[PDB]
Amino acid sequence: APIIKLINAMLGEAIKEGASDIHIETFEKTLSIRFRVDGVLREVLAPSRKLSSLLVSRVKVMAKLDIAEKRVPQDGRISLAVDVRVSTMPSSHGERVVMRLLDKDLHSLGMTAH
Amino acid sequence: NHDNFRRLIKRPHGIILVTGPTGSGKSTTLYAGLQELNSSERNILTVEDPIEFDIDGIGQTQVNPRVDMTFARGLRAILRQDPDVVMVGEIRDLETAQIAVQASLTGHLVMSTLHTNTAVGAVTRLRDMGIEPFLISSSLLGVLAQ
Repeated sequence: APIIKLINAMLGEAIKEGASDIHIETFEKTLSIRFRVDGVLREVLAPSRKLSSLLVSRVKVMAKLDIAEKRVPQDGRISLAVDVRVSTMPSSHGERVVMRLLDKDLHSLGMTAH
Repeated sequence: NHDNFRRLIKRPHGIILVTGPTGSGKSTTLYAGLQELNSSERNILTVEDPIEFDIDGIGQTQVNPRVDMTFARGLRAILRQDPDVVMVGEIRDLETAQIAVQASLTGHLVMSTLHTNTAVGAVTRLRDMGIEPFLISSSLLGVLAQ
């Protein structure tokens, strides 16, 4: 579908710009896409508001989450070598999606010599 | 008072509480604070019970008992959306306060309310629920008795 390509190209654009988080947020009038490229939030695209439900649905099925359940928070995973952690949550104008993009010695980690 | 509140709500992290009795206009003060912060450079999200009105540009989740979506679970969900500032309706119990204290220490600016008669009553109230006396000193930026 056209929506499947849009989410895939958006993820490619997120890796292009060096984004850590992708923020899909639905308001009453507008739908907004934002990346947090290096800790700074950024406007990237404001598509048609009608697409809200389809973008939420596509990102759910990629992370193997419930499509029809729009009343509780759902957290899932995807492997594209980019490991993403999607997190959906209920709101006033539908769900709000955020997917954190993470790339895939014991002493260096923290342990002392003893 | 505005300039002092401005600087406090514009800090990168910490808890700011607004206290007083019922019908003291706490929400109105919080809503005014969020609207002042409402910029394109920050991600602001809220958990409310119920949502008083809609701020355009700010995310606002409602406490839904039909799906067991509580303040604690709602606040725990908001923290996974990569927020800069968070506004909790009110911290009624220990579990919700524990998450708000962790939120404040972990780089988020937290905002909430408590039904206490004095500004010291808010610091008081956090000590009562079971927040370690220390954790209040590190996280708390200020209290607004209104």
